[PDB]
Amino acid sequence: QVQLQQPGTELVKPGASVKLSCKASGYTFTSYWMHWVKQRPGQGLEWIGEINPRNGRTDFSEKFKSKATLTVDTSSSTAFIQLSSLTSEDSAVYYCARWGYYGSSDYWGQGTALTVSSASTKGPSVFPLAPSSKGGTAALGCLVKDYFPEPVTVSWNSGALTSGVHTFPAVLQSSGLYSLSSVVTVPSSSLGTQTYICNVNHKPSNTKVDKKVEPKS
Amino acid sequence: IVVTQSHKFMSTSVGDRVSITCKASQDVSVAVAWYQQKTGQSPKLLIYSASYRITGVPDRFTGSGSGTDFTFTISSVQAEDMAVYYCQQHYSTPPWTFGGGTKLEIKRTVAAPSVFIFPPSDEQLKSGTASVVCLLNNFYPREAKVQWKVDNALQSGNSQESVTEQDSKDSTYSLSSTLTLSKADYEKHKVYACEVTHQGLRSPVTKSFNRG
Repeated sequence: QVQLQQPGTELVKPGASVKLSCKASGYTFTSYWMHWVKQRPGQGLEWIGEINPRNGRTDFSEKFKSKATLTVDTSSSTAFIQLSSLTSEDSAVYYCARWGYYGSSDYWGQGTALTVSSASTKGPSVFPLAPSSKGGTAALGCLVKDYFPEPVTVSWNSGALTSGVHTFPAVLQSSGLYSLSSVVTVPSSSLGTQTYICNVNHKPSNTKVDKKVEPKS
Repeated sequence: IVVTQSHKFMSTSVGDRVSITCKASQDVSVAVAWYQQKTGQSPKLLIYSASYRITGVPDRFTGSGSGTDFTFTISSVQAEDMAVYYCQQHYSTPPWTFGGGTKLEIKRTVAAPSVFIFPPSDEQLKSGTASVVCLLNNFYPREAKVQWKVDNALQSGNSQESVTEQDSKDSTYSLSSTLTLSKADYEKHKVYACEVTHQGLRSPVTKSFNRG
């Protein structure tokens, strides 16, 4: 019954400030400290700070005593973190968590994925990765390039092809736009018969692309 | 108070036992907690005060230790147990530091990658940029190296790669690497190759194409 509710994502420009929320329910909000925790892609958890909603008492890790401000709204059982003068380094998932009666973080929110970037919202271009010509099993795919922000979704043959597909994590290019690849392995005896199409959907820019992938001539 | 997990990665097998260690820089009596975080999800508290399980946590998860050295144990491992595990001290005063985490992987037999190279499409080449892609499919263990050669000149700083998580059905990894060049640069060279090094190949394997 204890739940901590956080928004999914937040996108802001460098130099801006942002206020992240965590709405608590199923317990007496003022009876437990609230904690915040940062996690950058593929890295470990990093404790940020804590607030006592009864007290207003707060504490921060060394690295964050200058960057964040903790507040609560007891009438709405919500805790907030405000992060100032943001840079790309601050892009991360930020979790709120309840500190238990004896300590330990016994309940967690789903986290807010914060992206700090100056890049414009933009849908991707989709290019075929054509199966080699000169075949027991062959590979093919599509390269999904130059979109912002995450995510895109990729399927094959409008959902009919799921076995053998690998869709790689997106990488951030120096331009500040993302790129990913999706590939699939198929019996090459079916290359001159079977049609392969990737279906790319990018909801943030309302862009949808269907790219046939064929052997070249 | 510094809390350290000395092993970032551990390989195990289904049905086996595995132990993860956490060492505190001071005596924290038994105030140590352990969290499981599966790919894409929020951390989940499994054990607090070194040995006490949260209601509903499966029986195969246990913890022990006192003072300064602490152990998390899975009595027998199930497939759904692959995740990163974290310790945290919760004794007396902040900062409530986390350990660096320990990621669990399934061990299996060595498997060489299948390698494929893909030239840029004509569609992209019209836009003024060329992406060459090299795919390493279904290999184990994770560690693998891709070297781009352009007329046998080794390339540096103009490629990016990404890796899948371990496949749940066959326990392999896959990796793609992307060489990006300006169209002008791509057209002034002829032979494009990626050379792959991996424990399952007794020699590095090359795939290549001529721009024509």
